[PDB]
Amino acid sequence: MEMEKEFEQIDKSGSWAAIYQDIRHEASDFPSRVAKLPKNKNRNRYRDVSPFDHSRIKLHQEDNDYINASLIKMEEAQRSYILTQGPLPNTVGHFWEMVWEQKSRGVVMLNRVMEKGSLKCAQYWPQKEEKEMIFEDTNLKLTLISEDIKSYYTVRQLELENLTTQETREILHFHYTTWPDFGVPESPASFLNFLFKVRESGSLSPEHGPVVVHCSAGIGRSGTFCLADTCLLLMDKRKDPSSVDIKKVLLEMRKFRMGLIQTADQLRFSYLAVIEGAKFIMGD
Repeated sequence: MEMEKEFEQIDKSGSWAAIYQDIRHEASDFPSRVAKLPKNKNRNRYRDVSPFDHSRIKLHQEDNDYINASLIKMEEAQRSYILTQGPLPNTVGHFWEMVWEQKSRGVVMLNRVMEKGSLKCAQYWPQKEEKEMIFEDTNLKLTLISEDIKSYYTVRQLELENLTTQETREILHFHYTTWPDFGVPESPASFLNFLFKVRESGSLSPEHGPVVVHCSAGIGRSGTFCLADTCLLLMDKRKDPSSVDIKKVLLEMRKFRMGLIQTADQLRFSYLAVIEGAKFIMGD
């Protein structure tokens, strides 16, 4: 069923809460035993948001390999993503260790450091060229190279140096700065423009490791980003674009991380973004 007609149908009958609860009922439940070990309590932001064991990213260290991060591998679309929580004061070094070890080119941030008067993640990148950051627990150096501030997003060029080997790499930081404190955006236009800027940079392409994407918990806004991207790619690849089923794609992604899409409003917004984005995919 053409999702656009599915959309109007749900909207007129006002059944978004019902659709969304069906997804919650059918979603996968896999163990998350490592996340719940006592030694990892200060590595998790939220008690009820944990990576599954089978898909968690492991840090390359013998001490403690745990980070709250998951590999979402989309086989038909040929895209992979790492979804993670916003870094905590005690996990900023782990976060950049993961970026290094997984060979990522881009980091996608969908939250502000402060929202609703409370801290939603650490200030984990440098704000001035001449004031670099050193992460002593993981032996990395991070320098701000340049910053481009636009009305709806900011893009930063960063240098990450492995101090053990003196190798350096360029990382791109894509920061969507205008998601509202409550609810979802009224129009998907600026979010889609942002997605296309990330695509154009190469950060989603198979010559690099998976993009790292986060918000505060790494499931709501972060789930909207990867769901929209994958659905649009499938519409490009298939003979019949109307065959793409957003609810089925979301359930496939929920095999790899729990809780993706946190509200019925985020589900509706994801439909809207794919419907409006398709009016470029199909050739306009």
